[PDB]
Amino acid sequence: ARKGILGTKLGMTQVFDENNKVVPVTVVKAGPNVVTRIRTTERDGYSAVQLAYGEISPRKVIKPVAGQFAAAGVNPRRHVAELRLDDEAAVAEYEVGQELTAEIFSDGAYVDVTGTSKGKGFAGTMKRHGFRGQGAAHGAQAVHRRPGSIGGCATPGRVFKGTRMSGRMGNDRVTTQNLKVHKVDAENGVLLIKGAIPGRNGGLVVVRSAIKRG
Amino acid sequence: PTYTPKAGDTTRSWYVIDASDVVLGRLASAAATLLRGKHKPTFTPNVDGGDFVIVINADKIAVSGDKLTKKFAYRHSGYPGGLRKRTIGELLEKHPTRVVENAIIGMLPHNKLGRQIQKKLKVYAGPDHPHAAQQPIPFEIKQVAQ
Amino acid sequence: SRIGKQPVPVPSGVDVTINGQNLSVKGPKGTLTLDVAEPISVSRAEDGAIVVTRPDDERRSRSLHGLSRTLIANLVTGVTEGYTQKMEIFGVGYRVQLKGQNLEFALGYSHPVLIEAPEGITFAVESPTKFSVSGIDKQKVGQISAVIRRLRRPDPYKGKGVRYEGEQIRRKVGKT
Amino acid sequence: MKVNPSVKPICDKCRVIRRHGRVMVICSDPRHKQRQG
Amino acid sequence: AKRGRKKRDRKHSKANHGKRPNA
RNA sequence: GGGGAUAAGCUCCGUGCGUCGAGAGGGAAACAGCCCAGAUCGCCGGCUAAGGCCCCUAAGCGUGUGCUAAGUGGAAAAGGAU
RNA sequence: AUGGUUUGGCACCUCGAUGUCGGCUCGUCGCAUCCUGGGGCUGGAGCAGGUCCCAAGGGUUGGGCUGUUCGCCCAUUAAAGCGGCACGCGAGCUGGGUUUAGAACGUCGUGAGACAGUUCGGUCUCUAUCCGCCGCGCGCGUCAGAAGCUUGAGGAAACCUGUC
RNA sequence: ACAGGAUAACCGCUGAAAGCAUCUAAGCGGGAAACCUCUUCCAAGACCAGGCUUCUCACCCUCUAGGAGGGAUAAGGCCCCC
Repeated sequence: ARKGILGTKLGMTQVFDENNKVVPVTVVKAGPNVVTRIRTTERDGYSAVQLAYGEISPRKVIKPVAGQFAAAGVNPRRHVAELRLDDEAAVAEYEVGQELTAEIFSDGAYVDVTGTSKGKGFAGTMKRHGFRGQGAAHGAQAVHRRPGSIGGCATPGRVFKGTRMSGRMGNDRVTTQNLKVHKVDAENGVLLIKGAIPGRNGGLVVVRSAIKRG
Repeated sequence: PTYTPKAGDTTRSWYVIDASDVVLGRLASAAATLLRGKHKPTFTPNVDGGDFVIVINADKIAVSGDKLTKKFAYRHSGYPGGLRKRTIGELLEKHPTRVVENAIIGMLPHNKLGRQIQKKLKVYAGPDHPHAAQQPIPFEIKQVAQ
Repeated sequence: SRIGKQPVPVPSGVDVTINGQNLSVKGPKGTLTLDVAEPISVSRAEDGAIVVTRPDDERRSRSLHGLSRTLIANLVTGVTEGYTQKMEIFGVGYRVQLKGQNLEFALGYSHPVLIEAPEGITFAVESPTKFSVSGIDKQKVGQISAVIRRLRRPDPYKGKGVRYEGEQIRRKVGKT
Repeated sequence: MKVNPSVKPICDKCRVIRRHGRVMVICSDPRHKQRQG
Repeated sequence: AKRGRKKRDRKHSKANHGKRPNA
């Protein structure tokens, strides 16, 4: 009941419509994934499916992983993620081994992707959280970009967890939703998503039919 | 002088209680008595020497008054406005074990020994349990006349 | 008291199963249920009636005795005959019709409104502005009838909405 | 629903009752309807 | 307000016998 | 008893009245002035006061007869109410 | 009767230092609610309303004068909320005001000089030990040592509205 | 977001004590941006320290065999390197 697939971000570009509007489409290469394993309420207590994507030259894989792949019978791959489905409905259409291909979507289909964001390092408040800093003139003694106050005075006398501060933003799993789909290429195994999806070109995405619209 | 239990002294037992419409307070006081060990003559507060307890039919616990729906369990994350509360009915229909647990945990010392006692408390929402290979002794809550 | 002591008449094909306190009444219209509490005893008057009995004359008993009597009276009465409320749609260009079991209104909204028939009742329209609600369980009957009654927010100026057949509503004037 | 700590049977038909731990004055005249609280 | 009242009302306990210091 | 608003943990006087000051220990949830009681040192001895005996907390989910349905108990007024 | 925010009463801790009005930045909390949402009564025809009950999730503008808080005005808005936290926050910023020495006007004083009258000017010190908080590591543990995939207790973020 | 459960004010159905009457005392219902689920994130240091899996899944010498100690290892990881 929830069609998902794994892919690799490449970049972005433009294409045009019949009404001659322009759509900022992001490309994804959902190379044909493989089903390594399965998850059921008898074995594990939930309903899911486990996918695989990429290529390893056979000596870079480890022996536990090679066992996880040769027990299911199939060959090793780089990235192994896991969609979480609902029940036998969404399980009865999957089989161990089978090759998924991008045609499972159709133009107009609304999807939600997930990806690991880009990093920005040790970030201040004015980049994490969008604070008005402070003035640049009129007497400022060295506070041109740092936050301000942080609490009271002898009540509480503490700092109220989730108080917002500097630190590493970026490098987190992120979900981008309700993206339309403009074209599917079967020859090259490519999706032309609309919008603007998370991550750095050359990483890992996971696209799914959207909840609100599927 | 007075007797103090050594290491090779303890003798354990696995008791099992029914919660078939028993009153929560009675049940919990009994379990606290057993776990802490106020029913054996070998009692010493520095030692944990009580008895394991297994509670069943815990989803059959029935209380008095309007406590099912006027009484409010509370929590607090630690964050601001992170006080969140729940009735007792919602909490039974979510997970019944927690009501009886927390009830008992408030009838114990909140010290190191109490934490080391809570290990000796097993609770199950149904009538069953996997601890049959200890042959658990049924306990029937009784009141001694005088 | 004066009601809770009366025995209750019971005509011919009226099978009353006293399974302890739990009571259940069979007649040509159906086999209805009823339950009562532990305190009050349900004796069958063996002249062809049923009689309630209570140990104490305390508050709870005085309250609950008469209730049980009136309930079982309604119960046997329904399974003999039934209940059928009548309702009437006053208005301008308002109207009611039926679609099989389920009923359809025109009440000035921009979409029409319908109702799902519950299990134990049926609707019965006699004219587009006039219908009935025929059932057995008086609780259910008046429930659904009042749910209908509350669709239109009341308007005592011109006399629109739904009316119980003998509803003598109040009225005022907005002259200007 | 006039909410006041003082309610009374204004007219001859206002009946004073008690629902759910609140005193109420029911009457056919909705001007008269009221309760404690 | 609250604080003073709770003081002056804790005094009506049983082990104090109706009286406490600084009320 | 005065001043004050017959308010103040306010201020000023009385009192073979008290305690604290200079006074521990027990009870009061913690709490100099409240209740009990006035510590020569020791004991792995006993009886009691105030207070308290469901578990935390040693001692009674004590006995008997009635009330309470409000979680009153475990803050509160003028007034209202079958 | 409340609440304890207002002008005040007592003078109980602090004068071998508790840094004081307003503004900025940053919050978080209460509801005695400005809008949105549900609702009862009308001297409510309808559109707009008036008053009352429940309700805190979110949001709650930019500008002119004043050091000013408060306020008044302009132009919009769905709406332009009331208050607390050392009248929140100066080891976070300002320093216009007030409250050092200069100077002047009015009034008082014979005079030195003073005014909860005025007027122009006038140094804002500190390398964060501990708690706290945002992030990130080392170590050990979960009855053998390890590698992958993950369930979910429990916590957080988001939650606005308008015009045709 | 859509929808869903239990709800506040509120609207009620059936009905006594109290011959009628009454939303209630026994019961049954509808019902809000608030509440619990749903949405995105974290998370088994969640000490009830989880689960499904896979690989390795086997050596030696001492203290006088007391239980430890001390070596060389597999799977694997780390350091150095790009």
